[PDB]
Amino acid sequence: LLNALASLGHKGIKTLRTFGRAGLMLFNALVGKPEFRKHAPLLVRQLYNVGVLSMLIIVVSGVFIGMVLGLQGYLVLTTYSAETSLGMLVALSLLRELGPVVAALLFAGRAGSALTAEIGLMRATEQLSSMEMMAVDPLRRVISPRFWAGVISLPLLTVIFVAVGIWGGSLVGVSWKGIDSGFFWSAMQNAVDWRMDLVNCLIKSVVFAITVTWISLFNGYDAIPTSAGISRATTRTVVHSSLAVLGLDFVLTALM
Amino acid sequence: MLLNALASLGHKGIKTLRTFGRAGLMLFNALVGKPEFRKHAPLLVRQLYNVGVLSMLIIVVSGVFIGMVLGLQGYLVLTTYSAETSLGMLVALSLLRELGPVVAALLFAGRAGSALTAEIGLMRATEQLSSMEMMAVDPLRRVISPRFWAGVISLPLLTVIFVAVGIWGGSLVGVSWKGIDSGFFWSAMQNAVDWRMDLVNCLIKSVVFAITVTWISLFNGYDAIPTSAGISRATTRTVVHSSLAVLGLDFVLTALMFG
Amino acid sequence: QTKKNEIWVGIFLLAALLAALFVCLKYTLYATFDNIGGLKARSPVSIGGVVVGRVADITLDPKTYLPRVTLEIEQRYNHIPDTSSLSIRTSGLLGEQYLALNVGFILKDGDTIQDTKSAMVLEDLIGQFLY
Amino acid sequence: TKKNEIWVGIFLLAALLYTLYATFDNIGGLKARSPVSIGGVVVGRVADITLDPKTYLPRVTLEIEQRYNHIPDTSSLSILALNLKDGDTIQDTKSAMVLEDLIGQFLY
Amino acid sequence: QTKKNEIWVGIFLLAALLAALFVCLKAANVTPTYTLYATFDNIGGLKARSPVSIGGVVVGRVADITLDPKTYLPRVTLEIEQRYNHIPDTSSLSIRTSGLLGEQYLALNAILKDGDTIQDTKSAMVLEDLIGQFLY
Amino acid sequence: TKKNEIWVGIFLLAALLAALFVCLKAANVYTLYATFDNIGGLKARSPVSIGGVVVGRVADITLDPKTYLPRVTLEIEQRYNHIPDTSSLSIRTSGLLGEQYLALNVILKDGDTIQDTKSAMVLEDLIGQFLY
Amino acid sequence: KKNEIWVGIFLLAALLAALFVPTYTLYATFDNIGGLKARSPVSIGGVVVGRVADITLDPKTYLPRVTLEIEQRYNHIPDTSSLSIRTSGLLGEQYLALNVGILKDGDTIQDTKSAMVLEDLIGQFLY
Amino acid sequence: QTKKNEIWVGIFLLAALLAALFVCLKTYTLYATFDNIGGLKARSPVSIGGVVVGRVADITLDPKTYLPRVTLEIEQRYNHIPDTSSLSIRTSGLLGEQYLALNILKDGDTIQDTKSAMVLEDLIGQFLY
Amino acid sequence: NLVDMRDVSFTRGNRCIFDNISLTVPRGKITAIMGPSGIGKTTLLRLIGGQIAPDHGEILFDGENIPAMSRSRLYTVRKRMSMLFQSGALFTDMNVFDNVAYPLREHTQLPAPLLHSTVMMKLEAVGLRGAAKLMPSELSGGMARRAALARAIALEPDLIMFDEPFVGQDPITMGVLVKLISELNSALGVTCVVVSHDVPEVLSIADHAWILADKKIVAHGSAQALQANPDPRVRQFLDGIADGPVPFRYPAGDYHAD
Amino acid sequence: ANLVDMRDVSFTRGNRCIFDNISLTVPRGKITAIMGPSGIGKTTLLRLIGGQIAPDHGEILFDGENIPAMSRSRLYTVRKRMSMLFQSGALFTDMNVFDNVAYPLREHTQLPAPLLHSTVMMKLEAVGLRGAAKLMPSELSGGMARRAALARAIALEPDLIMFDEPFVGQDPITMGVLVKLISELNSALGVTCVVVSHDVPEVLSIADHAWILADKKIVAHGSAQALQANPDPRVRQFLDGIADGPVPFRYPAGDYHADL
Amino acid sequence: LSWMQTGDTLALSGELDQDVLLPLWEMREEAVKGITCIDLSRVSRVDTGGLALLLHLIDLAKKQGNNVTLQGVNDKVYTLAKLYNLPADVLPR
Amino acid sequence: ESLSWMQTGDTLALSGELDQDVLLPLWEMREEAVKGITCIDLSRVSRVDTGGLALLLHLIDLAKKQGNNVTLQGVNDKVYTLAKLYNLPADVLPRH
Ligand SMILES: Nc1ncnc2c1ncn2[C@@H]1O[C@H](COP(=O)(O)OP(=O)(O)NP(=O)(O)O)[C@@H](O)[C@H]1O
Ligand SMILES: Nc1ncnc2c1ncn2[C@@H]1O[C@H](COP(=O)(O)OP(=O)(O)NP(=O)(O)O)[C@@H](O)[C@H]1O
Ligand SMILES: [Mg+2]
Repeated sequence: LLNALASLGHKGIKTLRTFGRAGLMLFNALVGKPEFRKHAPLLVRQLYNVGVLSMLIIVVSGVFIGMVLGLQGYLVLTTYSAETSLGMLVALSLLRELGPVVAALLFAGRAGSALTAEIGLMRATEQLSSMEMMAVDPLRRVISPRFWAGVISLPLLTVIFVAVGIWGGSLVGVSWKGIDSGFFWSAMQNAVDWRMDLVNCLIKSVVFAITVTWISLFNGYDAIPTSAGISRATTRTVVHSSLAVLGLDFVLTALM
Repeated sequence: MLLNALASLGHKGIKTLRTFGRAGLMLFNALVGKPEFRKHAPLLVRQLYNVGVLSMLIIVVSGVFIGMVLGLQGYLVLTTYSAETSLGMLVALSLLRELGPVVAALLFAGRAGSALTAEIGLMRATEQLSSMEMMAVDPLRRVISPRFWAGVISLPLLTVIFVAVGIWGGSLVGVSWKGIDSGFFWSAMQNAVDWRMDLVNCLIKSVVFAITVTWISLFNGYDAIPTSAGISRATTRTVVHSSLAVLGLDFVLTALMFG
Repeated sequence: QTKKNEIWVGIFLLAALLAALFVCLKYTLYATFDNIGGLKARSPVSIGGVVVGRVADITLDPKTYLPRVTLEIEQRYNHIPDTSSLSIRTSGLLGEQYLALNVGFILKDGDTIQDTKSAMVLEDLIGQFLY
Repeated sequence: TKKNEIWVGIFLLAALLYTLYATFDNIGGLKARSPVSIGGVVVGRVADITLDPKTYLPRVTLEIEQRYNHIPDTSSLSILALNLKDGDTIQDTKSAMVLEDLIGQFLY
Repeated sequence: QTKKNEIWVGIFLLAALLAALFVCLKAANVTPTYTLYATFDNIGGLKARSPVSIGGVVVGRVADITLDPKTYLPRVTLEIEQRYNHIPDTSSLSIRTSGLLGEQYLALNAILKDGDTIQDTKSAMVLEDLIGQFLY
Repeated sequence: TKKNEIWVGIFLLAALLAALFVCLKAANVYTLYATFDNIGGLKARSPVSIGGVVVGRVADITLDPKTYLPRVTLEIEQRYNHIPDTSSLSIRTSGLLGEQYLALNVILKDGDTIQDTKSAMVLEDLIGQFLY
Repeated sequence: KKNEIWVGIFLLAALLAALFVPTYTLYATFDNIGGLKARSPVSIGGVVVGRVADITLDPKTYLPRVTLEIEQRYNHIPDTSSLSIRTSGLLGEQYLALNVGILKDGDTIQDTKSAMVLEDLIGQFLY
Repeated sequence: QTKKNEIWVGIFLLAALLAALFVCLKTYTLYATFDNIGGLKARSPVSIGGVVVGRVADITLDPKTYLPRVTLEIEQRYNHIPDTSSLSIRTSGLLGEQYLALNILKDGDTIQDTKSAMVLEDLIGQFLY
Repeated sequence: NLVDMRDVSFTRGNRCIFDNISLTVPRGKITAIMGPSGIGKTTLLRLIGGQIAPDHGEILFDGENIPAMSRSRLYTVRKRMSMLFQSGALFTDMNVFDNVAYPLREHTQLPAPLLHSTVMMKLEAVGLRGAAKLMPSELSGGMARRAALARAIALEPDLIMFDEPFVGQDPITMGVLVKLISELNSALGVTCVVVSHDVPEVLSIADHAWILADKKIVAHGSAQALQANPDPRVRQFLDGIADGPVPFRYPAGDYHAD
Repeated sequence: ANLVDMRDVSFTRGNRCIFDNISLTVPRGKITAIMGPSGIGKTTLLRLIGGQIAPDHGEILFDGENIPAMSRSRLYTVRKRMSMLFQSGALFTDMNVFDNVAYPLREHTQLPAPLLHSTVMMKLEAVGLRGAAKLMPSELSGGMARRAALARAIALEPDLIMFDEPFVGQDPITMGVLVKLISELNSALGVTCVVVSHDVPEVLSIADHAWILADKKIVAHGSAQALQANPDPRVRQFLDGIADGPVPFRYPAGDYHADL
Repeated sequence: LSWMQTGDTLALSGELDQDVLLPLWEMREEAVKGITCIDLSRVSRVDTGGLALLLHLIDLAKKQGNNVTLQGVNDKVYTLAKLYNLPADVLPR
Repeated sequence: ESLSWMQTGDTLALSGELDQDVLLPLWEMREEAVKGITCIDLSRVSRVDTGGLALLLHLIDLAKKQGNNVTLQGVNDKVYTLAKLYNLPADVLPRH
């Protein structure tokens, strides 16, 4: 009873110390701001490798996802009589079911698992402790511009993932199956999408962008400075982000 | 402009042709020769503990979160049609047509696919692949060949639990959260297609998904840079190339046998 | 101190997140009928078209074999006379059925209905019109 | 640190701790598990549907829950809606009217 | 590089608004209203945001149905556009439906200002009185 | 390496028990001849019936090459054998918008043709007799 | 070196081969339009010939007007065509079905049959 | 080899996967005139007795008297058709797919006997008035 | 007088790292700190800088106290240390010119014509005046230390500390960093310490040597008095002696075959 | 003698070249040292002897037979008599350290299990790591990882041991152990050791024929003592370890003005 | 800090490390045009950042047609010019 | 690689060159020359490794297990050359 329970508490304290260090490091980077003209060349540098470098994975997979949902949606509407209504299941599925859920998993591969690499490699070659030593805080130079590079670029990349896969019905329905463009676009006009499907999708993509950035900027900072520890933290960044996007999806869909 | 921009664009075409031909020669020499099952059969259990059963945390923690969200969003779509008894037709079909083995290959490439690149490439940085190359059989048949067949018999064997938990996750949101009867919710799945269209076609979809994922994982770890800056660069390169090899393959595979 | 400082900040961040999780998951009567039709649990009861509450359960009398249902009415409208009537009407033309309280010209907690009308039956609508 | 390792162990455990018989004329589109209602509220279903080899009439074997055992002889079945112990029969039955011949008495 | 990432992030910033005009101008209707009261006895399917109609065109919505606490009659608050201020007392109100199972809308066949009341209205139709009057 | 074969055998057992959840819980648990005039919406592999019970399926739907009348074939299992010759075949649907099925009502063995027929009715020509 | 230049124009040629593969306004006058909105299919015999721009309204008489469009190829239509608003089944698609029994830019058609609603027809057949 | 051998494998592997991206690609003409069409479109099913015999290539309008005309597509298995056979526009069910009912002519022929469709809004005007 | 530390006993977990050590350097002299590989040597410089916090003792620096100061008054005194690392401590996003000019671009008191002059002639001391437009990834292992050496003298500090210099280089590169260190103390007058364990190269320009054994201090002689010193422990570390206090064999059982 | 003879090897990878015309002999029973500066090819030089790479026009032999003329089976059965180690550690990490030394004698199934256990306990006793045969290689030291590969180096009785830069950044406590085992190796068994370390006072005390490699040419053919009296400037730059000399020592820079 | 002028020469007083060069930089083009000698007698210490401004006074002085001499210079400039190898911008001894 | 073992009494007549792979007829059959043997002769040899010495160390121990005594005569010099390399203790190779 007691010999197997004493080792259970050893992993229960280290979980609270790991999750407690992610809140203490973030609270030190969310303090009273300096002059914003200094971080203006530092913001466009950290927005290039996160926003622009994760643009090809969003757009190319956007036309591939939207054509599958248009093709598979035509199978379940053949048994029904709503074959002309391809405005649903190509747009409404990419707004609440897919969209911010599936593209956040693809954001954790190109810009999520590479964000913990460029901050984890600096812990091994002692670039963080050398930059700290001279005159500057390390938590406000390599983490704070990288925190705003994920909470802003991912809601701006989610609408690109929506607006690319939403004209797959112009390819699958129109000029392939023969669905009328007036019977496809106007079926999407009459659907009530202003509050439940437009701004509720935008709130869901904002809080998803904070959870991916908080884990990606912590696994590279809290790591053993060696080649095996960076690659171990790079693997655990995708697992902790996939269980946080899908984990906070059942809770967030109850407030529809 | 007309010649200087062409001299570097075509040079990348030769480099991406030499890179694409190296992955074919790595998998061909790892599967032919002498297929004995005396030295590689204890190695098959060793390479399945860190790939197959180690990937169970993304099956129990997940699955119940993708199964309930397909029943919660499915119940809101099935409103004002009086088709709430047909919720099992929405759950048991979507896990075998669009979801299921497609999203499980993305989870396998980020958990077992990312760890496979960080295993061979970590060994070649400390010169472990070149050590066994001059004292025993070359490591293409020793440490690559059991790792290839481990991921092949894993992803079809892991997607059958993903489609069983998500159906069980859809049964939890159906009869215990919305209050529909269990007599007609399961009988709607008894009239759904589960032969020649849904159960066979999802198995062959996951077999071809279990080849293109592990091919990039065994190539970026074998063909990499021995410095530490190229190990993490090739680790994040595996997830991006496997996501285009699964979602890009799903468009040309759903055109066949689905209409 | 650092070892004893990262524990209290970890149990306070999880307590604030679980408190944010609990906020993220957010008088009865009786009526004895002859036929209920297609009413189910949590079915709306209305008067004049506007809803005032819902029903709780739909049970059966073990002796007289008549369907007796229980409803609920909020405290905003209390002055209802005891000569009211209950009519079985459906929403629209073929939608889900509701209960229309046809009030007449004191109802406490635990009273029964008086003028209960039977539900619509399609088998007599083609029988009385023919025969 | 030993006393605070054995009490947080159980604190993590506390963080998780009878059949009737009837026959009809034309049953129509009747299928399996069709509910029978005592005036609307569900009480049971059907289990077996066969036809007679002599007169070829579709008989219906239905089941009622054992809480209701006060069923008179004047009980009639109408397609299932009900207007007798285990192993008894039901004689006065009205069957489902198909929509192909009721219009024939309306046209002519 | 400085002059290399600054060019590519400008295409990233215009794609944010290019994805914005492909949603608001395409999939939605985003691009000084007085209040009138009306009393019925059977509003039918009169829910919130019901389109007010005179001649088929939409001239406004409604806010919320409210029950009278004294005579137990339903009341609906009407909000019509400021462009139409020439409606007399003679104009009646008939609750109609746009089809068989269409949406129950309000059809409209001195001049009223803010605070005015109307007298002669017509409620919706119930299925029980229509088949009862046809047979009897 | 003793714990490796135990966890692999758990993974092999979890892959077999989960296959029973998509098989046992899911849907993986003589030929006659006739002809009609109007079919409606039938196709191949249709659940033919003698009033609500299923007995077989439809192989194909063909047409005559001389009069251009459609011929319908169906298979009936050997458990139900004695059927009279004046058993008319009528075309009905499962409710309102369900799949249509041949609802026959009561010895025609293999190779025999059912003579009496009753074709389906479209909604365009019944209103010509209903109103006029 | 020259073989690398030959495939450099071949990667460009393989890319380019994959990349290779008059209305005039009318006016109408109705009493009730029913479920009529923009982009409604106008027709003479079922085959669509145009659509509508918007539905306007005068603030004094309260008479809704339809701004429908006709292509230039259809030019033999007179002003005596009966614009009967027929509905397309039960979906409420009140399409403009004009029936000829010369309409150019800026003409009001006299023969205009309004869409009769179903709430007074039950008050007419029964009463 | 390092440079020579790794080129021929790359073009051979690209000639097998890109060739699989091209293998995913899943009559005599009659003529008739009309008055009302309804809800017909391209690839509309033409049928005898209820069973489909072909499709519809295109549908246009004759710009002289403004009468619609459609193009037919019948297979060569059925040829013995008379001029008595009419053509009515019906639907498959309540509001299903609009089809063409066909209750010896060759390619490049016409049918004079046809029956137009009826809109239920015009039926509501005749049943009331 | 003393400037580094009096008595530090830093333990990390259950394994002890330092057990009552005492270091004393002069002002403007080369101090040799020899130690075996595996003992705390990188974490010894972290206690003087302020990255980690010690448990017991005091760390004093010019009439002050290092573990008693806050975040303020520590950031301002830390500009006089300018430590150098074994690996590449310079960044990879910027070039070599922006790497040396980075610690002098936090104040920016010198304008843009004055900015290009003070960094270009500073690279002429280490010899990297011509390598001012290259990439740090293209540099070698010895040129990365000379790029951080010119970066360490950008603010003119008073106590430079190195982290095992020329530990794995050729003797051509090993002769560069020895002459560059000794010319910075003979002309500028800045104290710099060497913690490397290269006995025939650290004990060439040193003035005070410290031998590290059993996480304590066993010898504190100069560069001349430690060679002629009778001790079996400090002669084991010197001039490559295998057998001595280190038994060079793991303790085992009975050595019998079965 | 003449075990490799390395005649006319270049091994040009791309626009840069590693060697041009180096040619040195290796006698039998002696220890050959090839020293040189960092940055140039030193790890890739030992791969030419084993056969993992192929030169341009080279003449690498192994006792008469030609290594580019070898097949896949002829490249084997002579690689088993080399047993070249590495600097970063040529030992595995999935198993313990007892199975790490017994790796190249277990796939060669000719020794029974009582005789297999006695062979490893004699190999690890010669390097001083027999009492620590029950650990994982992740918690090993920097000098102890090279001693675990030295016990595996003599497991198959080789003829040419290649030391891929030993004790390059090690403690002189651990450097004295590695310099003693190699010097006592040729005094009892007679195996040629090829050391490519650049640490001058340790590589010259145990060698008999040193070969200084400077500017991809063998600029020294003398013994371990004859190179100290060589008046060549390229030779008297690496052995003594001076700052200035034939190298420009700062950079090949340009103009001193226009930057201030 | 003072930069007074006799009429042909100027005198430099105080320190010059990195931050007291700001008032001298804005008027560094008017205090060289009539200068034949530079004095640094009343100074304490000079570093690398202060020596950069001393190099930025000879580069615009020799282009007019007159050169400049140095008198009363401590050894701190002389032991620092050999570290950065300044051949002719700073006059030795 | 002749590997001839002949029982001429208590001399064992050990001849032949064994390194790693020809120890199988000698290890599987070793219960015939341990019971009455005192002297072991190693004169007609050329070279011996630690693989052949591993079988030799398990045979001096086996003849000392019944335990008359084991003495060695006519032994080559290569056996004691590597004995100081492997750090061999006493009472396992009697040379005097
Ligand atoms: N954050 C840490 N967590 C655990 N162990 C640590 C940590 N920091 C240092 N150590 C250990 O503390 C000991 C002191 O090593 P260190 O101060 O780095 O000197 P060093 O060994 O000469 N440099 P190095 O050999 O590169 O580690 C080593 O055993 C480290 O592994
Ligand atoms: N596969 C390769 N691709 C490109 N360059 C390579 C490759 N392998 C080796 N090199 C280069 O070839 C040169 C020879 O270096 P190497 O043989 O590793 O000896 P070394 O420099 O002493 N060891 P190290 O300093 O760790 O690289 C180096 O400049 C390497 O970067
Ligand atoms: Mg190397």
